[PDB]
Amino acid sequence: RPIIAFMSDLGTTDDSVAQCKGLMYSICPDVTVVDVCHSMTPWDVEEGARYIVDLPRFFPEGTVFATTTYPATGTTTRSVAVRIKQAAKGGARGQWAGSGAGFERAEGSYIYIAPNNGLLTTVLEEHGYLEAYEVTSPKVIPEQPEPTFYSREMVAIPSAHLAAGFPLSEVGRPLEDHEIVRFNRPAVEQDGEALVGVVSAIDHPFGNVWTNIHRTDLEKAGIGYGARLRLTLDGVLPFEAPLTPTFADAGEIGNIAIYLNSRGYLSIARNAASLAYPYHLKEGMSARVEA
Amino acid sequence: RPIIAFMSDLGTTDDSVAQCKGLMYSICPDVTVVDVCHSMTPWDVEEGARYIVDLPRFFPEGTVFATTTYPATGTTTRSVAVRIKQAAKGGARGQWAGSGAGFERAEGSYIYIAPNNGLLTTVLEEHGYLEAYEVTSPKVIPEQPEPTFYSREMVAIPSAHLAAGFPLSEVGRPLEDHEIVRFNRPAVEQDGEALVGVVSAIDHPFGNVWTNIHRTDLEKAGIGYGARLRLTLDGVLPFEAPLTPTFADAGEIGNIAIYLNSRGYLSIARNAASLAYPYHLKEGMSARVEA
Amino acid sequence: RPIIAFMSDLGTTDDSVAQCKGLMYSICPDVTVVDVCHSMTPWDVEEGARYIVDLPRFFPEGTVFATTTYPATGTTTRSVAVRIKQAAKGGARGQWAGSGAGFERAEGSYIYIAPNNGLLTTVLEEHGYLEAYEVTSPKVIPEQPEPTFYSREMVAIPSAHLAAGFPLSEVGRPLEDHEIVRFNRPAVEQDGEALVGVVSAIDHPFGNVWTNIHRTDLEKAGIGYGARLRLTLDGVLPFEAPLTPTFADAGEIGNIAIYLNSRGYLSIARNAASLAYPYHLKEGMSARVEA
Amino acid sequence: RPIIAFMSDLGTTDDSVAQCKGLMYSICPDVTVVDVCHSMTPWDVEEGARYIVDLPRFFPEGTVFATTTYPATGTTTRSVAVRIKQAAKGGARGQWAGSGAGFERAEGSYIYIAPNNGLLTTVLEEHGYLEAYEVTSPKVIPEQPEPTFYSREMVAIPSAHLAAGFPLSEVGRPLEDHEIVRFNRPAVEQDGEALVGVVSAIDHPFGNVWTNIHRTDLEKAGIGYGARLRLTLDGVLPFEAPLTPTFADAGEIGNIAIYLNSRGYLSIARNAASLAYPYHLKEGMSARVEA
Amino acid sequence: RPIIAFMSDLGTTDDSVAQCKGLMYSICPDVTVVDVCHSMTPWDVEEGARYIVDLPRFFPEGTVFATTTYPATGTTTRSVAVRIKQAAKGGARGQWAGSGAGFERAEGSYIYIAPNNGLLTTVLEEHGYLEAYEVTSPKVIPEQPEPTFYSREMVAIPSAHLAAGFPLSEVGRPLEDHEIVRFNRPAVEQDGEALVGVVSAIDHPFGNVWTNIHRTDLEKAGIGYGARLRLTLDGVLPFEAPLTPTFADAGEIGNIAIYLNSRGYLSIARNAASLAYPYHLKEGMSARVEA
Amino acid sequence: RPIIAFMSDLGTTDDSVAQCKGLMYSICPDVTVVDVCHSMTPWDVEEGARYIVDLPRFFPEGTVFATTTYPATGTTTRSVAVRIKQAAKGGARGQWAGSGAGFERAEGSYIYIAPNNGLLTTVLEEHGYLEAYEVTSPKVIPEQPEPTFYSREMVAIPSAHLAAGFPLSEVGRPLEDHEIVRFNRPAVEQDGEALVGVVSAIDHPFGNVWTNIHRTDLEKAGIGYGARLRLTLDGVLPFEAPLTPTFADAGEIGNIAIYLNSRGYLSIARNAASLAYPYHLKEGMSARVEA
Ligand SMILES: C[S@@+](CC[C@H](N)C(=O)[O-])C[C@H]1O[C@@H](n2cnc3c(N)ncnc32)[C@H](O)[C@@H]1O
Ligand SMILES: C[S@@+](CC[C@H](N)C(=O)[O-])C[C@H]1O[C@@H](n2cnc3c(N)ncnc32)[C@H](O)[C@@H]1O
Ligand SMILES: C[S@@+](CC[C@H](N)C(=O)[O-])C[C@H]1O[C@@H](n2cnc3c(N)ncnc32)[C@H](O)[C@@H]1O
Ligand SMILES: C[S@@+](CC[C@H](N)C(=O)[O-])C[C@H]1O[C@@H](n2cnc3c(N)ncnc32)[C@H](O)[C@@H]1O
Ligand SMILES: C[S@@+](CC[C@H](N)C(=O)[O-])C[C@H]1O[C@@H](n2cnc3c(N)ncnc32)[C@H](O)[C@@H]1O
Ligand SMILES: C[S@@+](CC[C@H](N)C(=O)[O-])C[C@H]1O[C@@H](n2cnc3c(N)ncnc32)[C@H](O)[C@@H]1O
Repeated sequence: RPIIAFMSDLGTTDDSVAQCKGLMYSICPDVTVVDVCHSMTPWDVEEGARYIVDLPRFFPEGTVFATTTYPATGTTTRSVAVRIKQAAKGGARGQWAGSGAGFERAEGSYIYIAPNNGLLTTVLEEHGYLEAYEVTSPKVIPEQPEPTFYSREMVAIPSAHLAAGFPLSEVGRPLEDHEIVRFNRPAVEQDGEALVGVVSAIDHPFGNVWTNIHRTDLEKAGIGYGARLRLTLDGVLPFEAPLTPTFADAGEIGNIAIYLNSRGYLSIARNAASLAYPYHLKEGMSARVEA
Repeated sequence: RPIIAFMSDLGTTDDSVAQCKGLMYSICPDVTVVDVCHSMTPWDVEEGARYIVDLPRFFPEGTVFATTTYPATGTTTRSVAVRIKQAAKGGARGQWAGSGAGFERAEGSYIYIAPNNGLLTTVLEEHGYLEAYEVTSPKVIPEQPEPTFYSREMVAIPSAHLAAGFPLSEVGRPLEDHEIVRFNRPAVEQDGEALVGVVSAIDHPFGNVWTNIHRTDLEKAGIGYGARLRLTLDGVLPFEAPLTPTFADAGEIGNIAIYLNSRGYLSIARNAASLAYPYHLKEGMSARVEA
Repeated sequence: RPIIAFMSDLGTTDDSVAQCKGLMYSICPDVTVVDVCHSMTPWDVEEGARYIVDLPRFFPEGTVFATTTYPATGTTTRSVAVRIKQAAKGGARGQWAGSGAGFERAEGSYIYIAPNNGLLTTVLEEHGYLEAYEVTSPKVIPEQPEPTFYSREMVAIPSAHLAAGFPLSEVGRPLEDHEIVRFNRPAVEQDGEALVGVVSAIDHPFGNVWTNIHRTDLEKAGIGYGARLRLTLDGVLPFEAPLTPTFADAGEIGNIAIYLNSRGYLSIARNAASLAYPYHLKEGMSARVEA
Repeated sequence: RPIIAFMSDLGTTDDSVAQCKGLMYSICPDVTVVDVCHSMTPWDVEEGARYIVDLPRFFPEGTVFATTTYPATGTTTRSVAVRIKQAAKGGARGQWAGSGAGFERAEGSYIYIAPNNGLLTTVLEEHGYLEAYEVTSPKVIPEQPEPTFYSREMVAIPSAHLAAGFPLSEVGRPLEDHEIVRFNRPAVEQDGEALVGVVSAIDHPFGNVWTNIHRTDLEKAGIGYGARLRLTLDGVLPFEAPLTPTFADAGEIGNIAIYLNSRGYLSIARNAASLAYPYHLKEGMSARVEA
Repeated sequence: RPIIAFMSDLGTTDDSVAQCKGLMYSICPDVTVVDVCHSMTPWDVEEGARYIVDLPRFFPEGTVFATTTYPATGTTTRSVAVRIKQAAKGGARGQWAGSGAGFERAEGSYIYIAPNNGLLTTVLEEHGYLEAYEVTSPKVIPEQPEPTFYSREMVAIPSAHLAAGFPLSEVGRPLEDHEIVRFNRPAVEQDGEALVGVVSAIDHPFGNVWTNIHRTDLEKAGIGYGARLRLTLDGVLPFEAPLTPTFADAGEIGNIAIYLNSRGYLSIARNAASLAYPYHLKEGMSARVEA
Repeated sequence: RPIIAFMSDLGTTDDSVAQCKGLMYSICPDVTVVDVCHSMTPWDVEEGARYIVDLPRFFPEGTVFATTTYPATGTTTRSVAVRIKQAAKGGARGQWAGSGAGFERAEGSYIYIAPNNGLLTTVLEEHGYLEAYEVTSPKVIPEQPEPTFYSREMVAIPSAHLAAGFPLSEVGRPLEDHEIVRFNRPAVEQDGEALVGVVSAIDHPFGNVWTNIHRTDLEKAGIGYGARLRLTLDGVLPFEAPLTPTFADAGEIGNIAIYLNSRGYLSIARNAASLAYPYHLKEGMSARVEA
């Protein structure tokens, strides 16, 4: 019962995703295609990365992740197919997902296929990888690929061959590590006893504010739940709350909560109200946290 | 072939829904997950209720409805799982759905799982229930549930266990009726021989206007198809038309139709034009009908 | 493994599409329902037609295409169900889709079911058809159809019966060709050797600009992939570039590309940037191209 | 433009071949079907082998060879489909076919599909193969195959699916070499400094006599063009002549030529007269050559 | 991609068939001409019938069958063109042809054109017809037809006009049923519990013996696979075998097999040896079958 | 849509013709290859000539006629390629072929390519020619031709290049008329006013008898369609009948018809019965006709 989990920049307003799906069922008749999202900002490989890096622990072993924003579509660039190493625990704690004690996932159990444009930068950093190949064989891509639709030609199509059991190492030649394109991720800076980062995302549809300050950064300023914090956004908004597990800990509806989001990152919100929307807070604003 | 029908407030802009689906396929490998919608206004339990109350008659017997907006995520609250009694006829006329005379559905054939925050208020009113349980067993929820994602931890995951055949009565202790939270439904008032309600929803993407005035409220006033109505909105924007089965009965395109929608409620529209959008008509506006 | 590909104007904000899906699973339990889109402008049959005309070559043989915008819902009109002839090659070049040399599809392999309102106009022009029938049998539609929901009653429900093996010729009487409603496609006209048409679509989410000028319009205008073009939009905005296969051929991020999109038509974009959104370009604006 | 080249034992006296072709055009609408021959002695796998071993170098790359005599039709046996390795030079000299220096053919460019009964023995010996699969998938053969017509059910039909782009590896499980049936090729023996073979074929319609003594058997005896040979047949009818390139080198019409045929093998004829017919010479007769 | 499937009595030894083909390509440049056979006994309309009655299910809808033996060539007789009703299932079981569950063929989807000499007797009996016309219009036949070649003038030529889309009903006037010439087919006689018929054909090139006793005649003496039968040929040869699906069921090579042939008729053969040839068995000999 | 019409002495019993076809498709991928016949008596150039002389008026303009019996294969001889002048009317009367008044063909529209051995003798006599060239260029034949297969090397291969647009004048040097080998046609001679010729062919499969006496030989012998004739064959067998247009004019099945065949020549047959086969009549027997 193979699964392809599909994340693209193709949108939800025309038949582009359906074209790709049609081809997935043609190649792998017993497949289940799970939509991740198709709503990302086109060409923002850093946003795309965010929607896919946390996926593996939630899916059955053998799942293929077909992930693509493809601004170099039509050129002589070719996709990269990689078998990751660690499925990786996640969340505010760092645990397996599922009921009971969670579903432990074996190593070497998921494949990602993507343009070689840095989309997989965070996947490779947080999971590692065992093997990586250029996608070139005409067994798994078109001999005459549509120039403006490499997300279909070079990702959707070969993803389905992989789901159907095409050997990974036969899609094309092995890639050396330096041949895999990466974007740089800005580090969280130690700064006195303060940690200095950015708003990484506005968490839609709620308007929560997510930062790039990870639980591990907090876990060696020595900051746990209960700590009284000052989280300054945009240089000029010094929010103050204790770090709490969840929104309702702030008390009355509308009160500020500082918490660790489900991806493991320091976040700020209001309790059952929107923080970001009324005040137009945005990705890219500064975020400093301290006692 | 189990089905879970999934309605949430998680949105369509990141991987949130997909994480849920991954676990659903993990737990119940044979399952089909049907998206109801994920676009509801967060925390608006009355809106969520409208998207789920009409579902049972459409679905195969044995379908599990996983329905969630979870503003109390991370607190000691626990989800409720209920087996409904009557699948219930619906529509403007009150009938079974499907081809021929429709598909009559047996009693006791659908389970809802939701936060215990009133989301199921109208489901329980219109369908009844046979049994209800608190969802607490670590066989069906996580031992260490993610504080900010109870929509996954306490709804998606246990829904998949129920679809996989986990006995409903084993999810946790039985609930007494007074322990299941309800919201108050605004009452249609009689004011002279006029009926006074509210705009319950704008029917996107068309811009039709739905009220909370039911066909039963109309048949108790002796108002049937053919009747000349004055229907007044927001307390100034008035309208006049006979009650007709459908939009085309208003004649020329753009003309006003007053009709019964597919959920059984008095509604107003323009024939193949939008009523609500040009005039910025809105849910919450007063709606008064006089004959 | 029956598939129904489903394109509607029902939106993504309530349970409308899920009601249809529920019944599709009720009638055809082993079906896969693939969403095309549900976001088209309500009642815009020409837009709807664009989202379905290119589908067949991407899908497995036997796929049913359930395609609906139904402004005449609740009237005496009845749907049309047709088995197309040619699956038809497509793309900027004209090819079968898939890996290798692509996947050929046998003739007569796909059925469309649609309101008889012209929605299938371009499907029948591009693919031809082998048989057509009015959809009237109570074996495949309700005896008492819901007046405002013919997209469910007269499209979704009968599509599921067809997917399940119900004989196409038993749905109702055969329709003559003149009884199948058609829309008039706006023709690409002449002044000098400059082609004058329209913007047929903004290609979301990228903001690329699609015209109704086909590859064939360009050949024997003597415009080939080398040609330096002046393209005026809305009778005001002029652009200049050679015709190229893809976006990156423009050079730097932001540069103008005039190209043939993946559906076979002359289009214009910026390279990994949005052309339409910053200039507020729209469907239905005039488009003029000259060497 | 896919080609299937079709060799069978179905004859030319009824509609058998045509039924096969009808299905081939049905499945692969763009296909060209080329008849090799349908006149072979039924069930004679060694004869069929001779009509197909020399074909690849003549055909465009990507050609599918559908080759069948099927005495085990209706049993549990299943056809084999193999992609050959080397297209292989041929003729009296050993060269590529075609104008100029010939058309060199890339490796891995031809598929044979046949009963697994030894028919492909010489194809595999002379060309090698890259992969071989059992043909079992109901995507490419009938669910209820006609018991007496496996030449259509298990060869013609799947050949058309391969020409239409169905992935070879999806026809069924891979075969190990020992699972592909072979016949034993009769060995050319050395008897003194004479070579002892057999008449392998009468070359109709001319009545030339072909032996199984190869040019490589001759060059290993230091026998080249110009050599005076005694070639003895059926163990009594002897002949004497030099080895020459062609028939006209025997001088007057009716004179004996000893030559290398276009398949690379020692042969004997009369110059523009028949050798075999007047004397009723036959395949299976002994053939001994002394220099 | 129109197809003409061509069956004649013109032979394979001169340019007669090529003349007709040349004219087919002249009239319908995109046509594919599929040879059925050209080897029938001249003027034996009953043999001709046998080569064409089984064709439709194997070919794409819209195929034109050009079928002719024309002993009345040069007279004032004119051909008949008919659109058949049922494509009809066939074979030992009675099923659609092709991979999977077969290709279902729509009604009214094939045209036959023939001399009105009884050639179409079995086509009309087993398929039925919707409309029939005399072929007279000089749009589709020569004004001055070659007297000795009506197979070209009155069949080949108009067949190509029909393939190219000439309206069937415009070739000439409608024919009443009684105006269509039929030969009589001898019935299978019930006779005790024995069924009494004839050898209808020797199945070349194998020498299998085909009778006119159909699966339906067996299917109400109550005779299925496994029944121990006595099949007496020529009054004096009481063969005995169980009815089996195929030849190899008889066991050792040479053993007698009684089976249902691919056309649906009771047949007798030897397993991978010829029955008819060594003993000179012939069409027209008696055939009786019983328990 | 290039066509090659292919007449050889290669037979229908091995892969010889398919080797030629493979290369024709290799060189001219969009070609249609039409078989004329491959069954002529090997090396009988006069028989070969009969099968090709009447072809041009039946085929689309631009058709290449590849026509070969090559007993001088492997010698220094080279083929001749000629563009004929007149397409030429034919038949018992002398007309253009096709529906209506027939299809006129422009002058200079067809090329024949043949061994320079007299095979084209009657083609050049009946049609004339505009240009002729020796076929020597390595652009169109092999540099190292297979000695025993010049029908492939020097006819099939160059025919495909000509079909593809290769300029006829670039195949080799122009040939003067005297360098084109001719055979001597046996002349219809005189004793009294009785015409004395030969049986030119047995018209298989019917067993009709063709003489070398043309319609023109008969006119100004004063023999018209009323004339009562005595025709003696082989100097022994006498027959009597009037000259009629067709076989059925003889009356009862079996009666004698003397007529003009579809190629323009005096012939004799039985009405829907074989004249030649029962009496063992053959090509080359004497034929004598008198009023
Ligand atoms: C935040 S979401 C999980 C999806 C989120 N995008 C993530 O990745 O973690 C889970 C539940 O949290 C509740 N929630 C989200 N933001 C909230 C807030 N600010 N206050 C109260 N509850 C909130 C929502 O009702 C939703 O059902
Ligand atoms: C009303 S929608 C059904 C979904 C709707 N949200 C409901 O729950 O009843 C079904 C068909 O109604 C047609 N429709 C909706 N609003 C209309 C209007 N104002 N005029 C004409 N047709 C309308 C649409 O084209 C749609 O395909
Ligand atoms: C154009 S989309 C195909 C869907 C599109 N609606 C169509 O029908 O062709 C495929 C890839 O093209 C890339 N793309 C789209 N527009 C682009 C542009 N203007 N510049 C560079 N890349 C673009 C996107 O990143 C996407 O993954
Ligand atoms: C009998 S044929 C099908 C054509 C036949 N004329 C018909 O219409 O059914 C299919 C395969 O059957 C095999 N076959 C035919 N006669 C056979 C026999 N007597 N024993 C074993 N196999 C036989 C042949 O090898 C041929 O490839
Ligand atoms: C030998 S055939 C090629 C086909 C043959 N079956 C083969 O596979 O090599 C090619 C030309 O050879 C010529 N040929 C064949 N046998 C000949 C013979 N014994 N003497 C002279 N010419 C011959 C024929 O006229 C024919 O056109
Ligand atoms: C004579 S054939 C044309 C081919 C022939 N080889 C020629 O070149 O004219 C056309 C039709 O004539 C009919 N025919 C041929 N010989 C006949 C005969 N002796 N009596 C009656 N009909 C005949 C056949 O049934 C055939 O369909």
